[PDB]
Amino acid sequence: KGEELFTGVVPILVELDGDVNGHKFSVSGEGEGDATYGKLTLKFICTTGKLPVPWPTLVTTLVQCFARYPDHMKQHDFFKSAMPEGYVQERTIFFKDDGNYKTRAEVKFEGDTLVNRIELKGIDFKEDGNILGHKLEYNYISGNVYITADKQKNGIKANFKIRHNIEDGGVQLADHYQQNTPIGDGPVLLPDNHYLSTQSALSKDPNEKRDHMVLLEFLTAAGIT
Ligand SMILES: [Mg+2]
Repeated sequence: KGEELFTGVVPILVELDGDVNGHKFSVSGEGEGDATYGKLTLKFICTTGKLPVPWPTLVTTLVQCFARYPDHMKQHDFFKSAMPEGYVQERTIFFKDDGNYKTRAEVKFEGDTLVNRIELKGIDFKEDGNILGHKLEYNYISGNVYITADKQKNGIKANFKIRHNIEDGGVQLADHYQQNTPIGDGPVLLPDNHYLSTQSALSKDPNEKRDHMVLLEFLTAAGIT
């Protein structure tokens, strides 16, 4: 039933409040999603001035309900099944040899618009590390989101590793642990193990002088034959 909500282009709003090593900031995002093609187009603006962390570190936090699930896998799409009431998405993201983000989001429809409201807390970051030192490249992120059922919470868990390109040539690893639980009381689709193949392309609006990120992203479910 929630799947019916994604047959066309859906407007998206993202609102994030964050606190990382003593710096509070906010991000607002707007765009649209077309789950038929697993396609997201989003623009994010830091509304408090300059972002105190690199934009690439926020991509995964800033709507997996827009994934393209192949027809033969549609019974494994937890995310859309929870709609319109939505789900809570929580993560801990461990930046190797550095701090961590803990995030909590509610993803739900407000009328015809899919809304992602997030709070983020970052702690134990190194002042001269890759994150607070702004040493990460701005280009591309990709990975496989490995999803498994969480029957006890009528939801899912997921885990994945992001390799953030460092300006010197190296890698900043970000290990993601994820839990999603439905907001509503109704049945959801509890999936077999599978993954979301995700590719995010980061760019800038040449005319935009606010601190911002333009994102073109594709997300496709896979791993069931
Ligand atoms: Mg490189």
